[PDB]
Amino acid sequence: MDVLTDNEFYQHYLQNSQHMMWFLGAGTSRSAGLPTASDIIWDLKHRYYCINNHAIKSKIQSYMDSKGFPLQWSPEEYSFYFELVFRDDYEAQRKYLLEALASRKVSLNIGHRVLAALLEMNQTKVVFTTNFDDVIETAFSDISGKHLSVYHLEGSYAALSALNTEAFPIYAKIHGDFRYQKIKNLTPDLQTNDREIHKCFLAAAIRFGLVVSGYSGRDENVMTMLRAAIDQNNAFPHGLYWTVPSISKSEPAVQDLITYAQGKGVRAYLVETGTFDEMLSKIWRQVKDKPAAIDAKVRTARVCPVSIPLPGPGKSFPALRTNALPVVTQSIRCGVVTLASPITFSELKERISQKSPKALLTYTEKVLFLGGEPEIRKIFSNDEINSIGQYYIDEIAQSVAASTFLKSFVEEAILTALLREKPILHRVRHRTHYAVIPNASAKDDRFLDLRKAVGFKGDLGYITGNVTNAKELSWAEAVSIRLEERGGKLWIMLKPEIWIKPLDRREEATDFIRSRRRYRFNQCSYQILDAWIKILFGSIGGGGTVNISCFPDAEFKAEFEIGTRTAFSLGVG
Amino acid sequence: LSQLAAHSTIPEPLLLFKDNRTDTHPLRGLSQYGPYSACFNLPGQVRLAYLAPTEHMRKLDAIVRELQNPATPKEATNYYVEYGGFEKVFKVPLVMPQEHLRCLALDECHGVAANGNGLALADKIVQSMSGLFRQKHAFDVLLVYLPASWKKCFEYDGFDLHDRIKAKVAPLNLPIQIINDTALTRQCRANVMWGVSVALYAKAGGIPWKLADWDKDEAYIGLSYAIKKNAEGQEYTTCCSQVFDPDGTGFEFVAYDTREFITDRKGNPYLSYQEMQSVLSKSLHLYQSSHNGRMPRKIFIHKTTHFTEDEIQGAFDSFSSSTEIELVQIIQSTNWYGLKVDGKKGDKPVAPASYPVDRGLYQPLTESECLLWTQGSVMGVNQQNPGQPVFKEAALTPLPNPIMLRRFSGNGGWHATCSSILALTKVDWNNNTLYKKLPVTLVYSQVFADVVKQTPEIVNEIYDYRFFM
DNA sequence: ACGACGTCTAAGAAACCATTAT
RNA sequence: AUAAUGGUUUCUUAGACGUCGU
Ligand SMILES: NC(=O)c1ccc[n+]([C@@H]2O[C@H](COP(=O)([O-])OP(=O)(O)OC[C@H]3O[C@@H](n4cnc5c(N)ncnc54)[C@H](O)[C@@H]3O)[C@@H](O)[C@H]2O)c1
Repeated sequence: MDVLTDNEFYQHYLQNSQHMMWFLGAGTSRSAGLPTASDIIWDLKHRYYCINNHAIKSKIQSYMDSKGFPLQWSPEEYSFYFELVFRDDYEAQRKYLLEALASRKVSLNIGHRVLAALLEMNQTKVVFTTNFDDVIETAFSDISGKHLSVYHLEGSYAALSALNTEAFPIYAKIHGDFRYQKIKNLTPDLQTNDREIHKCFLAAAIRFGLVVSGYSGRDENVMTMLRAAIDQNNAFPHGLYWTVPSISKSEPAVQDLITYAQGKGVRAYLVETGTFDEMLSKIWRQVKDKPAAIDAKVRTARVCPVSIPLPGPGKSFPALRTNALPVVTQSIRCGVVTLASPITFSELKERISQKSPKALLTYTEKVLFLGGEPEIRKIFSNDEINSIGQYYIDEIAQSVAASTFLKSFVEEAILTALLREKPILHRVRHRTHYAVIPNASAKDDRFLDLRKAVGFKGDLGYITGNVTNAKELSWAEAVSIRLEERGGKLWIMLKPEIWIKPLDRREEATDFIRSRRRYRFNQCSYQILDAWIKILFGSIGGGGTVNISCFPDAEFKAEFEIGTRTAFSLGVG
Repeated sequence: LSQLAAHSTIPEPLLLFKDNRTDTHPLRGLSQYGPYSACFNLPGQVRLAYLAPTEHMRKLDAIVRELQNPATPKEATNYYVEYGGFEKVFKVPLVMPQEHLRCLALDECHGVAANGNGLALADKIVQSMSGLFRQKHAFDVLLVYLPASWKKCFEYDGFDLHDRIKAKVAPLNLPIQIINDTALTRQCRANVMWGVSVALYAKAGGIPWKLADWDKDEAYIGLSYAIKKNAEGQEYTTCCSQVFDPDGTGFEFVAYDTREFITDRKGNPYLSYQEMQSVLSKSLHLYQSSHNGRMPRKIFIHKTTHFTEDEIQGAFDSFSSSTEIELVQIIQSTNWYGLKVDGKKGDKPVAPASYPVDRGLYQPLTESECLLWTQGSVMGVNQQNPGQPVFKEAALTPLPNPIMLRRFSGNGGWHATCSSILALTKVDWNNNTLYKKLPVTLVYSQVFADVVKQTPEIVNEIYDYRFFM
């Protein structure tokens, strides 16, 4: 029942980390690209079943169960299935096990780099493992530039002496129960070397505390060594910590080992920290005295900003016409009113609503205005104002992209210039601007084309009227106008719409609007957009540009050079 | 000028059916060739059971009798094909329930109908459904009918009956199909038949179809959020994640709770470095555990919001140092809509085309931004006319609307991203139309977040595909 | 430095209506 | 909730500036 918490196994490792040893496994290498024992087991079992889909796992598992194979997840499948598939072919067995555990992907992850870094500085001294790959060696060599001292079954005979000469760091690869064959069939005294390496583990575990990650308990000699180490007096003085991805799949053999350690008396817990990379990253977070060079190698540095080059113009003809009109103007001149005492945007808006000025205003670090001097002198008494100058706005695209207030200000200057000296109305709904058609003057020739675009079967249509089931409501044809900055350029977005006269009473005409725009398909929408563009900008499609002026007879006006042709593209080749 | 570079079109993805035959039309392919799972006989049969009041049981039975007989489409006849019956399209019989699989909740139904009960209704329903906890090898999918009176309990400023029922039923390992009064109406029987038969086959354990272009080394992840709105002065936010294959199955997902849910109560949908790293590490672990320890060479991550400074670095620190990572944000609202203009044909000048822009068109706007349509004219799927396009959203909008992609990482081109998104659009088995507006990653992340939101405890577990579909 | 509240724009989830593919 | 997703009404979030006090 004594099981530690995720957070409780992070302050203990923070306090004392020098008296800690590790026992890695296959799972710790899984994120590096090398499949674990279970992945090979399913591969061999599928190979015995004869790119194949993994969606038939249950059927082949049931067919395994029918014959009487040991069990699923039982610590017997590895050797059994290896022998069954490869018979007695030793060379083929080596060829297979050297191809799926080769330096193929062998790509390092965050956990391996963190462990190599902790091996660099004198934080972790001895690391044991059952793997026979080069993930830890490669990470240590990359981070440090030196070579680790690896002791395995190739004539080491130095591990136990190394602990005494304190020759850290000490990485000891152990054979276990199945590396290439079984441990039984190694005649040339290689079992004595394994016994010596295991005997070194007793002295190693006498002083240190153990943290086992990525191990399942498959082997038998490893478990016997762990039990023998536990049998030693005051073994693991700092305790034993077995970290698992989840308790629900916590390896009853591992649970039995934890129970035995608790029974004999050992600070042993069954900790759950998720994956290996997660635990190693969280451990790396709370580390003191980190060298500057190491931190660059451990965590991934800043990634370069994304930049995909834009193609050129196209030549195919199923063309695409958008609804955005380019804006060429990039330099305008506005006014600045230096004040004796600074104000806020809310107070400026309230004062604007107080007396109606024939000018536009907005507030930044300095207050900007467009219009006439007497207008601002009406909105601002002569006592408070000191001097009135000018404020250049070069490259309006970047200023609009960066600053938000300038966006709204330029949008309103542009629309005031557009709707000026024209019969079109001006309405606002949720900060969006519209160009509604007046009911009184919806009969002259300037709107005639629009009528032709809203008719049926060549007949003329109506651009203003009253809602059918409403004796108070009325409706007109409008268009929403927006200003958008994209790619360092300014576009005006146009979208035809229908305006209802009482703004608060628009939910009573939803069905009328939906019926009105139901068959406004590609051709009708094309014609409606063309008619609206002709209405707003005067010149019909195909014209280059038209200049629009805001407050033309004023000291601080606004001239714009909006383009009439809408943005389009052609297909490649 | 006003030249928007050059656009390209992604060809309509092909779907794979029984005996590796390819077709772009899902229903037509299912009618001619059959489901993908029929090759190896994955679901042996589809057995149903009922859970509804007796006064409303008969009508439920009626729908089953309609699921094994043909039907003809009365609406949307340009796309929908004739339904042939369950043991003619899916090659597997639809088995009716027996006497012992006709559970009832008679005394407990009309009382909550006349009342406004919330949680107690759901837990009582689940308790009634728990009476068959042992004999769970008698059916594959359950058909549950919530009457038009239970509408009051259905939901009121928060708690959702369907979501909570699905949440309580997921640990019990039994798929559920809920039938309301809408499925027994609409005057177009073929639509309902095609929508329910495919769902029942998928929930039974089948794979109705698959993507034909499956031989790529890629994987796809989606992240979405949902507002919890507890009855207080705060506003919680919850997120989820999934993994998909180039063939587009993705049968599992990780339901992880961001950090220690004791004194956090996050207020914005933005993960920190550690939380993003933990989520992505667990997702990679699940994908490796499902595919025999195989690591993809390239990863696509889709999100509805932008990627902050911590999120990008956490994403880059969850996979290997040799796996290409491409992070994309998908924006559903845009100021562009675009029109189609046909070229000069034989003695015919350029003019606006009749049907709208093609579905797979994509337009580059900025060195990191693109417009993808995923909605528009589609060729080759019309039933009546052989050479006339199909616009699926013609009853709602005259014109299609694009989406935007921001592409916070990567170095490749737009073609791979657009192709992956367009292919992922077409593999939703809960949807009976031709495609969707968004890829299945975002859709499934949203639905998983919506289900996970209505839960008092942490629930750090890995659930199944069909349990929420 | 940095805590409060204003302002602006961009974008999305919740919840309730609506109609069915030239 | 067989589905598709368009509207309407509210609600937030993020970023960017401002004033005050600390
Ligand atoms: N890389 C190798 O050297 C290698 C590879 C395959 C097999 N083997 C052989 O397997 C035999 C037994 O070793 P084993 O017990 O480790 O095999 P195993 O497959 O049973 O170990 C897997 C264990 O690690 C956990 N795990 C899986 N993924 C993880 C992750 N991403 N992070 C943290 N933990 C994760 C699993 O839950 C499991 O408990 C060894 O003798 C060894 O020779 C070795």
